Amino acid sequence: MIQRTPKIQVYSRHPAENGKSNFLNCYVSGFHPSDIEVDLLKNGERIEKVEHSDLSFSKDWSFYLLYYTEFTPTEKDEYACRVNHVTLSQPKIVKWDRDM
Amino acid sequence: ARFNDLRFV
Amino acid sequence: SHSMRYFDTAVSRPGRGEPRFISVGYVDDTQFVRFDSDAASPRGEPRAPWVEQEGPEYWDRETQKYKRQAQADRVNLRKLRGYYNQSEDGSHTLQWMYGCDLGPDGRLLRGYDQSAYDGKDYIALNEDLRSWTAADTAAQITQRKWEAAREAEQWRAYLEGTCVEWLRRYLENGKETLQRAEHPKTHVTHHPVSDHEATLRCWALGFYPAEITLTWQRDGEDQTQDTELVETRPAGDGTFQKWAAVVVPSGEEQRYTCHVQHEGLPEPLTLRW
Repeated sequence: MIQRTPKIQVYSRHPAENGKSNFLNCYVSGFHPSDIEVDLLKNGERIEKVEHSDLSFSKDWSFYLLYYTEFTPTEKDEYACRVNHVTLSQPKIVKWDRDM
Repeated sequence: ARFNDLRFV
Repeated sequence: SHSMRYFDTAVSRPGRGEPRFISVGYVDDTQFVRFDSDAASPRGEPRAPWVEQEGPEYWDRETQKYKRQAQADRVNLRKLRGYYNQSEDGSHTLQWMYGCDLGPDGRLLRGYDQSAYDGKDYIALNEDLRSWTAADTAAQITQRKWEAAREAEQWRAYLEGTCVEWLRRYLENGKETLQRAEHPKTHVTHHPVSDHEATLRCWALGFYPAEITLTWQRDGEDQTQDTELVETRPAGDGTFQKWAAVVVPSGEEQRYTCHVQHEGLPEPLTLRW
């Protein structure tokens, strides 16, 4: 009964340009068990129309999912990804940084 | 295409 | 080496209904099929263009293989609980991973038939495709069953024959996508950290397949201990992304070189800020 912590990455499909439509991604990987709670946030508020990949896993059996939404980044707007899993002490929030 | 039979443990 | 893999996941949800069975199929880093037991009308659905031209017969046949294995894995999760002497109360995971790697000769290179219960190796088919590796006391029970039923026969036949022929077919149907590598689009960004240091980030974008090597060197000396190297991540469009960052003293940027290695690149790249 192994338990593995999710690795989180919040980034865009294409390099960010203000006022240009792009995709916001939250890639959660290396976790076990498969139950995970992933939300994409815009100014602390949950983004409604978020789609996700089909549950798959790596050679080591750990799961991975990609949560994504169409978005238009601006200077004012603050994007983030909030993740919770049984291995995490508390929900982890990873801010979106266009340089990462 | 998938394995044609079922696996039982 | 081209490969075909199937990834099955069966999860029990005590008090929240039947265990969920989810399955995905890949040719290299390209998913071509899904199946989710929680879907409205659960069926095998194409996820790549090179399998959506296979007939309704093909898809009805895959759908049936999934529907039956989803019921079987439900039995397997009860069996496994029994083996490990676990309560009705807890959620458990059963995972299957099988497929074939294609060799230069057009024949099988390596066959796979592995399982994990609660994220730990349960029972696997050996490289010889004639025997099993049972990871514990419970898996030894399955192996007794499989040795009597002579299960490896079926598998050896699938992995050597059937698996290889489908991969060869799928590789032909999607040769323009699956057999063409896409080189990474690379650039360097600079982000000051203080008045005396700066982060140099080397980017590799829109590459396929996922396998890549991004390294930073300072005066030709590998900066492996000082490089932040993110995991290769999906862009969401079938291509991948990766970056390697190093914190450099300001004014010393030209002493640093980023090195990219990818199947799609004719020669390895060397980038400087």
